[PDB]
Amino acid sequence: SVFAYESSVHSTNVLLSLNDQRKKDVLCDVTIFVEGQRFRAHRSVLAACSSYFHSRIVNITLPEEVTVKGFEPLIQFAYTAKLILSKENVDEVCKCVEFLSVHNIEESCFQFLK
Amino acid sequence: VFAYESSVHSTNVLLSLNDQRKKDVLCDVTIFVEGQRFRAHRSVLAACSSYFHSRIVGQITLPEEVTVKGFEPLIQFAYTAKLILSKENVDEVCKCVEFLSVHNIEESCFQFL
Amino acid sequence: EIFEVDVEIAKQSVTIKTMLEPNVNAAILKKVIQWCTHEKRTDDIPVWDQEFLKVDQGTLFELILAANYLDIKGLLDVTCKTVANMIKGKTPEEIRKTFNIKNDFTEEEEAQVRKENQWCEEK
Amino acid sequence: RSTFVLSNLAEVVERVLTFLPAKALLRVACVCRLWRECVRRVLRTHRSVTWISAGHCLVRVVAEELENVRILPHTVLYMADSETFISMETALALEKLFPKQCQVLGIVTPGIVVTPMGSGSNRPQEISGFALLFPQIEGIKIQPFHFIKDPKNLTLERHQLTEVGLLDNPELRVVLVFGYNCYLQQVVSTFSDMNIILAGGQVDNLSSLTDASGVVGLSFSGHRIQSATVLLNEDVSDEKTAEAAMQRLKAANIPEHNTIGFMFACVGRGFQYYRAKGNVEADAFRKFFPSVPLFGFFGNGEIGCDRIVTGNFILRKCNEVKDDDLFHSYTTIMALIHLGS
Repeated sequence: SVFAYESSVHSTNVLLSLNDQRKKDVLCDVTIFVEGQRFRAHRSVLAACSSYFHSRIVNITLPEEVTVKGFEPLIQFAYTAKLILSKENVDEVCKCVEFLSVHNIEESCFQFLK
Repeated sequence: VFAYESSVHSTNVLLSLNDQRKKDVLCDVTIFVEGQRFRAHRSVLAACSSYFHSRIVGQITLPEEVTVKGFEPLIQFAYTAKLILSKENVDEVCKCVEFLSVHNIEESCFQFL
Repeated sequence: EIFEVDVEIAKQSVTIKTMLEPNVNAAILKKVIQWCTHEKRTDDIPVWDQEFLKVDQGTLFELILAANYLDIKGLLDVTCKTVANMIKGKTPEEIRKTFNIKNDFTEEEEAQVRKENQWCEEK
Repeated sequence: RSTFVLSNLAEVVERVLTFLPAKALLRVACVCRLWRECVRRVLRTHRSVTWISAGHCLVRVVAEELENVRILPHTVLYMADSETFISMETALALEKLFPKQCQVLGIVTPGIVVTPMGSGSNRPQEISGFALLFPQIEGIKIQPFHFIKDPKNLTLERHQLTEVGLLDNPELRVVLVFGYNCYLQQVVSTFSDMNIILAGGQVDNLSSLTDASGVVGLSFSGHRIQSATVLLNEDVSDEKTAEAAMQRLKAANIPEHNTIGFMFACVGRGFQYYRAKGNVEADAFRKFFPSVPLFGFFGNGEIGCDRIVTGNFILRKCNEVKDDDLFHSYTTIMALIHLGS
């Protein structure tokens, strides 16, 4: 007889903890330079979320096409599994997701406000 | 202000990190348990334990009190969110989870069996 | 105003303890002092309080107001138990004639409210 | 000043109407607009389950005790022992005794385990009947699903299960499944592979659902249910073993507030099983739980495994066969349903 303790809150707790580490800049590994502005993140989480960063990593300088306004919510979404959107930045976040190939997000959310 | 709530992003990211450590890519922490090597991340191990948070922050060999048979299920839980108990390692896993004070594990899983 | 010196008569009260750390000065505080000295089914009402509340309806309502102002949970609970006991077993029309409550409703609103809750009329 | 007190002080009216039972509450609902708001808001606080036991006896007993019930039921649950109920006239009488919108579930079983009404601390007994009046709790969404044995059809379409809230439901926590005149295995195994607590058994017949065979049960949907289950198998045969397994169950740390302990026993065990003793599982349950009223039956077969489902974790045994873990016989199943707070 072999049992298996399954936890439904471990993944969310780990994500919240990682967001705490990123906010406090403790055990942050990857620095991203977008429009001359520096962003701290974890290499593992970035490679896990987006396949673009997964290929790039395996000091990232994002291309001039993307914008800080379209990338800042994406880091919070990656580290918290929740995305905050507005009327001005909906298209920015949409094309940022398309360029970065971020997984687990739904394009229906973008198209609802489009 | 449509605030989308992904219901699989946490689990999917944790499983991606588990695959990452299984392929031994991007890991930066080596754990020596009874002479056995385990590859993991600083952030993931710190974020799922209290002892690991203390030792890793500010910089790993676990003391003799930790057995490999008791640490394989714990790292499997810390990277996959599910912990597997057998009738042989249940006591060792309980001792290791009492030592490390691993989060998100309820002790009810040990005596209730 | 004509308040008894001992603090044990106000320990049960909650409102006084706010500014410690008055409605009217009629016999209501005397009744409150007497009460202080001596499932949520109301059939287990104590005999002393039941026989002590034999005052008229107006005095009972004044005591209810005084207890609510004083935040005395026990006295408010006892008075509400008495009111519910004297309410039980009476149809809404009987209650309204007893309490002289004017009707501010309309006939189809009454029809739909007594239709929506029609399980109770069964025996 | 008489009308002023009940027409301007809403708190006084609320506290007065709190002592009014649900039937008189709905009587006085139409007194006035303020009284209507007061009765609705008092109904909003009616979240506790209430049971009307009967130490037929129960059908009239609830008829006497329906005037002292402080809640308005939505999903009534009731059970009755075999030879007292058996005879659909009594089932219809109990059907017409409940509100039209109130879905009613009724079971006939060889045995009945029930504690005296009023307080859950009372020592339960084994055998009559009882009742369980689940109100319209916020969040919890119990739905008494029923699946009858079709003569020609044998498969169960997915729309049938999704409509009754079994599948396509990420919130379902406890499924209580009973089988009468036993198709039970196929229905259970249809949703046995979920992260839910499955507890139940084999019963005689179904009384009320607003002969034949099938699966009758309830789906305790909602995100605040935290349950647990143990299997007092053949290794438990005396008081000490039963108390040890009860300690094992208590280790699950299921809250005792708004909680029912469903004992899903076997008809073939009990006084004839335990050597020179009776009421061993009920006594142990009351010892380790001085609350949590003990209900269930003495079923022909048992459905359940040692599982712990809460809002934070699931502790399920890993099995080679998905449905071999659940179905049992000559065992005991002490499910612990908790309906949030």
